[PDB]
Amino acid sequence: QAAQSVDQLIKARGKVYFGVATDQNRLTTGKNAAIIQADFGQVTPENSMKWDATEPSQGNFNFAGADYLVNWAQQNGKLIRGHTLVWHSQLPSWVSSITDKNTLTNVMKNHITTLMTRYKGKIRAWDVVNEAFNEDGSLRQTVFLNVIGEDYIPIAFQTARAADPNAKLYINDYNLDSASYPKTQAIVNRVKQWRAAGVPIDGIGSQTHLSAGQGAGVLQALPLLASAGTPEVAITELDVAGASPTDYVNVVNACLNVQSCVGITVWGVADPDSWRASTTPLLFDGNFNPKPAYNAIVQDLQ
Repeated sequence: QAAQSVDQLIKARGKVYFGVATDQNRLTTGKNAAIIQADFGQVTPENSMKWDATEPSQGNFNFAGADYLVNWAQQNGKLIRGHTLVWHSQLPSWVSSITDKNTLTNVMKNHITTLMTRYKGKIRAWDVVNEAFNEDGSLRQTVFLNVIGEDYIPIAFQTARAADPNAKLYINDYNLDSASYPKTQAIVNRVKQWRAAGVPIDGIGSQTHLSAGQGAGVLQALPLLASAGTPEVAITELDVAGASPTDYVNVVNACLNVQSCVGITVWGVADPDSWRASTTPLLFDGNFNPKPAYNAIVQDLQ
C-alpha cells in the first residue's frame, strides 16, 4: 500500500469512493489485500459474480467466491459494486441454447433475483445489464435480445429494483469515452427513453478501458453521459494502456467536474494481473509499488 489513500482523498472532495476490481484469488496472494485495505474504499468482483461462476448449472448456484468477497468487504469497510447480472460473455452454454422467450425470461429473472436477494442491503450498486450496445449505437444481438427482444432490458431493471430497492441499478458499457462516438450518443438517448418510460436505471457505468492519450476525451464524454439524467454515473473498469499520469489525472478530473459521478473503479491492482498485462495499464507495478500515476492522482486530489 501507498501511504496516501486515493479513496480518502476523493471522499474529501465530495465523492463516494475510489475502488478496484478484485476477488478471492487476489485477496489471498501478494499484497493485494493490504493495498486494498489502505488505499481503496470499494471493490468489484472480477469474476465471482458472473453467470458462469454463480449458476454453472441451471438452479445449481455457487456463491463460495462471491460470499468470500462480500464478507471480506463488509469486515474491512469497503463498498461493493455487484458485477454483472445480464451479459453475453461468460454465459453458460445451457443459457445460450434456450430459444424460448418464456423460458429465457424466467431464467433471467431467477438469476437476477437470486443473486441480488442473497446480498440484499450489502451491495451499493449492481451492473444489471452489461455491454448491451453495438459500436454503431444499435443494440447488441445477444441471446437475450434475440429471444426476449428489446424488452429484456426493462425487465432486467424492473426485476433488480424489486429484488433489492436499496441498490443503485446500472447499465454498463465500454467505448463511451468520446463525445462524438456513435455509441456514446446512443446510450444517452436510449437511457433517456427508458427512464421516460419508467425503467429504473439509476446510473450509467463507463468502463473506460483507454489507450494512451484518450484521457482528454473523457472530459467531454462524461458530462455528456451525465446529461441522460440518471442519478449517478461512474467510471467502472478504468485502466489505461501505458498508465500515463496525464490520462489518469484527466479521467479523475472528469469525475470531479461531474456532480453525478460518484466514484472510480480501477480494473485491478498490479499490472501483471491485468487482463491486458502487456500494456501495464494499472496504478501499481509488478512489484506492488505505486506508479507515477497513483502519485499524480493523490497530488491532484490534494
